[PDB]
Amino acid sequence: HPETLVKVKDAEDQLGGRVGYIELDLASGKILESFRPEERFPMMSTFKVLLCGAVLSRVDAGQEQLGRRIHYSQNDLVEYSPVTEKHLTDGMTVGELCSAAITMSDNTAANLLLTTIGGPKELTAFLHNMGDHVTRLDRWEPELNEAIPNDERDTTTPVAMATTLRKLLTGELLTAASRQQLIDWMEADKVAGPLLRSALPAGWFIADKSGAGERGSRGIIAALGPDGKPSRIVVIYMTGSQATMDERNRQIAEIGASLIKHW
Ligand SMILES: [Ca+2]
Repeated sequence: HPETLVKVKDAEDQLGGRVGYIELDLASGKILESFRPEERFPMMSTFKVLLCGAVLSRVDAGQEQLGRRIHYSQNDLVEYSPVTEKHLTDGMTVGELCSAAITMSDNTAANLLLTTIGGPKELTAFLHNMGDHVTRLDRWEPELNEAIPNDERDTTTPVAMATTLRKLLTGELLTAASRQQLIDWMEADKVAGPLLRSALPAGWFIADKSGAGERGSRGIIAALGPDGKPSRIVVIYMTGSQATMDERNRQIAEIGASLIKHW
């Protein structure tokens, strides 16, 4: 809707820097609206939905096991690890690790999962394998949220991310069981309050994952819809701004309020 596009362009002037936007029909895959659709933005924690996508994929192939118990040391714990910092002696399962990464953006969990598959380039090779020759993860947490200007490392484009998420959520890549699991994790997202969720009305469904970076980087990928079912995929990204994480949060919630108003 033209109005939401006007509000995205307004968000950019307000925040400074760059804002990327795309709205996609879940069933058709049709692009409804867009802004800087083919430009690169640092992925940030949003990549974790792609990681667990890769992981579930190996489970589906009988190569991985969600119940498999992984162990780690205190040197594995990097910044921000609400869950993993609790289970140093326990260990955690691939499942619980994926649950931590998506529902809590646990950075250490994400690192552990990355190891199970061989790291950044392996995740990228997964992306490349499924038709996404644009998205790329190069580093680990937390260096990947660095978002240096004009650095194509750990970046994606709105359209690239949006269509990849769609393939993961609805395609024939992942079994039904795994497609359900991945969206269950995203619906159980607990660290994305002041974004799309804060504009979402009662009755509406939302499965999402947010991200925060340096240099005012901020992002979110979501599957949302009314009537308790998802029907569109929304992807928002921003970086290069000096505005605080609130003025950024507020601009995302507003973009959200607008996509809902002109549904
Ligand atoms: Ca502008």
